[PDB]
Amino acid sequence: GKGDRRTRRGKIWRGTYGKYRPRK
Amino acid sequence: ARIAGVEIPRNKRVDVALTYIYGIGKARAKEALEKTGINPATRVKDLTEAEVVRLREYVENTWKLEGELRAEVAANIKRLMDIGCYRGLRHRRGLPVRGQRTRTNARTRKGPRKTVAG
Amino acid sequence: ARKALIEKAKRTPKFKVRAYTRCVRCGRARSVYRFFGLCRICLRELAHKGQLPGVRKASW
Amino acid sequence: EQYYGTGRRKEAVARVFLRPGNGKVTVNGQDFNEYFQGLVRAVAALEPLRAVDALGRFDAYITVRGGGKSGQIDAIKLGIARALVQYNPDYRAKLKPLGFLTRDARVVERKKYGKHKARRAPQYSKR
Amino acid sequence: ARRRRAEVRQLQPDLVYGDVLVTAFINKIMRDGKKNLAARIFYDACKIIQEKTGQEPLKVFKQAVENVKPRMEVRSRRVGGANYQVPMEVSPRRQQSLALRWLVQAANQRPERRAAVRIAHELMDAAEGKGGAVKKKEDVERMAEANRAYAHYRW
Amino acid sequence: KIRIKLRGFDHKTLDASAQKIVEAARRSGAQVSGPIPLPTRVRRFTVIRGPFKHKDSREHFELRTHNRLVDIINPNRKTIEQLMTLDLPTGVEIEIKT
Amino acid sequence: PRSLKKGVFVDDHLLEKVLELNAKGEKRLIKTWSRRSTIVPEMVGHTIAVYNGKQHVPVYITENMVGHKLGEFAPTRTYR
Amino acid sequence: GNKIHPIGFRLGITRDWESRWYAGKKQYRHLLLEDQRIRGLLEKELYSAGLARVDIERAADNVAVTVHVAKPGVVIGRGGERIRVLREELAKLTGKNVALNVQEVQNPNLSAPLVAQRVAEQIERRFAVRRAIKQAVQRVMESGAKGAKVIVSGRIGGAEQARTEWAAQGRVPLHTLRANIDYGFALARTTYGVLGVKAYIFLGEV
RNA sequence: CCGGGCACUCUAACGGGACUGCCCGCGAAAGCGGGAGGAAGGAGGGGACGACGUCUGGUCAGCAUGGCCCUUACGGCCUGGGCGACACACGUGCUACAAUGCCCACUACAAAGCGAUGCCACCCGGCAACGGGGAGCUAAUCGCAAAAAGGUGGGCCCAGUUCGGAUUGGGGUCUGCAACCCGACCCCAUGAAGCCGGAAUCGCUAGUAAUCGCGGAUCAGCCAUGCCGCGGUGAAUACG
Ligand SMILES: [Mg+2]
Ligand SMILES: [Mg+2]
Ligand SMILES: [Mg+2]
Ligand SMILES: [Mg+2]
Ligand SMILES: [Mg+2]
Ligand SMILES: [Mg+2]
Ligand SMILES: [Mg+2]
Ligand SMILES: [Mg+2]
Ligand SMILES: [Mg+2]
Ligand SMILES: [Mg+2]
Ligand SMILES: [Mg+2]
Ligand SMILES: [Mg+2]
Ligand SMILES: [Mg+2]
Ligand SMILES: [Mg+2]
Ligand SMILES: [Mg+2]
Ligand SMILES: [Mg+2]
Ligand SMILES: [Mg+2]
Ligand SMILES: [Mg+2]
Ligand SMILES: [Zn+2]
Repeated sequence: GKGDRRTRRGKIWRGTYGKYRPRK
Repeated sequence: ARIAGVEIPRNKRVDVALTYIYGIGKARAKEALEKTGINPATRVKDLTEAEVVRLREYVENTWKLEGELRAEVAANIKRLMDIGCYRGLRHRRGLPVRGQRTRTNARTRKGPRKTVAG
Repeated sequence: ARKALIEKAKRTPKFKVRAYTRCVRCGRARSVYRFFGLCRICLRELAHKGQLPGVRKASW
Repeated sequence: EQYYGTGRRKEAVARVFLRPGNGKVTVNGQDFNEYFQGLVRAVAALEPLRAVDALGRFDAYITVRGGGKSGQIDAIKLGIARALVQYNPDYRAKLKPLGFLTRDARVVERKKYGKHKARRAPQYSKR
Repeated sequence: ARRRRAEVRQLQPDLVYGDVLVTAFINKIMRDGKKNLAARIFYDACKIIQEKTGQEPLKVFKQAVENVKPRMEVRSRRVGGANYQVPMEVSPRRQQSLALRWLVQAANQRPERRAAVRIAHELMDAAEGKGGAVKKKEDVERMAEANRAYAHYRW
Repeated sequence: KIRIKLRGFDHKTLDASAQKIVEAARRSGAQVSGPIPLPTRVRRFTVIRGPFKHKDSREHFELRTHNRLVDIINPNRKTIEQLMTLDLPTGVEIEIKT
Repeated sequence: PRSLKKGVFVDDHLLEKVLELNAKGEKRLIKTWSRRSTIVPEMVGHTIAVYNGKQHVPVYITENMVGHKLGEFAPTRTYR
Repeated sequence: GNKIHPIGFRLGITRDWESRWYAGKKQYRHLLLEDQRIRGLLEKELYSAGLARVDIERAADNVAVTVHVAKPGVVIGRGGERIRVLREELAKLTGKNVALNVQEVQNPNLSAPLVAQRVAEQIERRFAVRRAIKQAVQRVMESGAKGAKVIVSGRIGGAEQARTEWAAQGRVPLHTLRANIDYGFALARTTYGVLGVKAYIFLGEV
């Protein structure tokens, strides 16, 4: 969930980007 | 399909299954099924002798898994603990190590609450 | 605002790191807005007067 | 030739351009059933037409902007009702008993201070 | 509601059946305000009461509710340190509220994994006259009766 | 052919000030693009009413920076004349770049 | 999960003071207030007295602690 | 304590700002600290003149500073004297060459800032608070005014126990955001402690 | 996109509009119930606004201020430590315990704000954080931005699990004179408790609650899950 550092949504919640949430 | 130091994933998808291996998880799963060109979705029971052999080959040679891996961590902690090192003490006293507040939520590193008379 | 601690005005601190806002009226080193060089309290005081141009009573 | 009506809701603006036809409804250069891709209530938007035997006598090009599909759905419903009355004024005469003409004023209540969400107030204790 | 007697908030008819009761039932299913997935679940449930029943879903639905409606219930009332379970009539308004609420409740206690199945099967067993929902209804009506003794505290 | 965005805090000491640049350039050049509004950029400050504790009262302060356009296409000497240095209000700042 | 991009850090006064002792062979006991400095092979064998905020503690450096910063061996607080 | 500053509460309408100049994100905080510095001088200088309001307009290196007073004579000086000595210290302050006009006040009894500034006066000389205020309110009520009301803080008379004196006459609606009430504060250093004066003067409604 | 045109949306300024004014019933009247017209109906919805006074309420560390006390020092500078300590106890919260769900992919609707050495398009290097290069904007004409939930498709198949992310090992990025004490961030590894919570107890009456994401102030960076604000979806119930 939002708590998962290494997952899509988690990245969103933590506001960041990365392998699990690319910029596009 | 006993892979890493005596593993045994089965009946579930290979990636998901590969997980049950110590030093392995989600990430390294694809890497192995990717490089070793095996469909990640096949049931470990539906694997091919030719594939299991291959899999094991990559996995067992490329990464430090199971027992050996632990040995490393163990010795790693005993290290910064053998040396004066602050983190050493924390590992010793038993309180958290990544600079967290202990006045409250530190149960995971501390254990059950040993309630005392106020 | 201990006077000696109005050494913020001292510009040259050694490292821009040690530079801090400070209210340019009371000395308040907290809730000190930028667009005014003021602290949350004066902003309130002056604003209530009119000395802060445009600054009106927000409502919606 | 053509008939217009506006319509808005929960902060959404729908442009309604009615034209006689076989009932070809578009929205932002998209099939109706395309924009509102399976949103159950979507149908609503056209309820005014189906409320006067229209739809199968009319056609409509629609521009929709601002908010979310649900509001837009209702925002549309309005214009299509206004234009429908703009087309023929004797329509409202029976289009109003369903208030298709009223512009739902219901809107997001401001977020007040000292309270988590306008109304939702923080919880307390030792009281 | 100390001022005046609250308004029975009027609901909009069902898009697919044009019924207000259905919406109500749909609303009880909806959680976190996700009316789509809510509306969905219900409809798939109606389609399932088809592949399994030669009767029209709405027919099933209506009859299911009618059975889960309690006509007597217990309500407390202090009278000397000891508050007695006073049995009294249940107004249609609540009679309906309680039924739908109970349906969705029982339905979600069910074992079938899929939401709509649980709801269809509950609606089904509902009209049948069995199932957890109708159960609660009965345990309740049993509470009244079991207290006729205190009936004189009508009010 | 004359971009001149009028920005001010008072929406009257502007609407009035732009009504000038328009007339004092209407009969001299073309006709101008009339006065154009442009969304305002509202600033906001939310402070706690009193000092120390009492963190649930606050009070809100804004500072809307209104906008305007004007824009005169086809300038004719006498136009830049009726303008030039014939400005008046004090609660305004102007940007020119025709 | 450490950090310090590219370019380890060590305070001058401490650094260009430690190696100054190597030139003279070897010294005995030092003492800095900059516990912020990283340890380096240049120190192996020395003994730096790190300040915890109240005292100067003798900290014998070894090859095994070459990455850690002096402070990690001069505990700030006093507990139970 | 409650009640919004009746000025800041009306700044919109029935009361204009005391600094009507538009700067911007980069300048504003600067052109702000300026006025202060100004009013600072204009404060601990023109006290004797009895400064009501002290506006300040700007147009880039062109500043207004229309100091309103009760005794303009004090601001001016003999001939055109003072209104230059200070017009001098001024540019030393704001390196932006600014004017220094002077307008007069029509009755220092309708000028809340003064009346309050006044009652505060008496309080320092040791007058009788209760009356001082009763008089003040009067001065104001006689010389026009649809309403008025003064208020002093506590320690009145030198009393170890702080109190708070009243006095108010004629409608002084603080809730009718349209009335228009000049309000003015005024401190009062004292042998034993500070006191505070407030004056409200209702004049004209619409 | 260009021409082109202000109709439409919008931007923002002034003004129109609702008064129980009209219709029937009750009434002495005020007003009450229903009805037409109407975008809106009786205070249309939400703000600003808090009387004489109370608690010897809070604040002398915002500031101002009477008295009191210290003046190689109760004043000043600095380096380092501390405010971040932990056997315990409580408040407010966050994330969860899952299938009305989680994951991946593709794909669709927002509002209000912010941006000079700042937002940083596009490009290339990197799994990535980030780095290198670099266009545009002083910003309704450029950027932060992707809204999320949703829709379509596929996966998971009821398991402490593809639920959940604590904790810990290792590697690395950026801000900063400097991240041991004591920053955030990325990637790999680890993968804890938790299966909906005793007594007791909090919020909310409508676009509210519940749920979903977005901006901002402070600010180098950040321990924000806090606060202030924005909009998407959108209920239940009130006899009394
Ligand atoms: Mg997960
Ligand atoms: Mg594993
Ligand atoms: Mg001081
Ligand atoms: Mg700082
Ligand atoms: Mg909301
Ligand atoms: Mg607070
Ligand atoms: Mg709070
Ligand atoms: Mg009022
Ligand atoms: Mg007290
Ligand atoms: Mg106290
Ligand atoms: Mg004092
Ligand atoms: Mg110090
Ligand atoms: Mg603290
Ligand atoms: Mg929290
Ligand atoms: Mg497990
Ligand atoms: Mg489970
Ligand atoms: Mg209420
Ligand atoms: Mg009620
Ligand atoms: Zn201040």
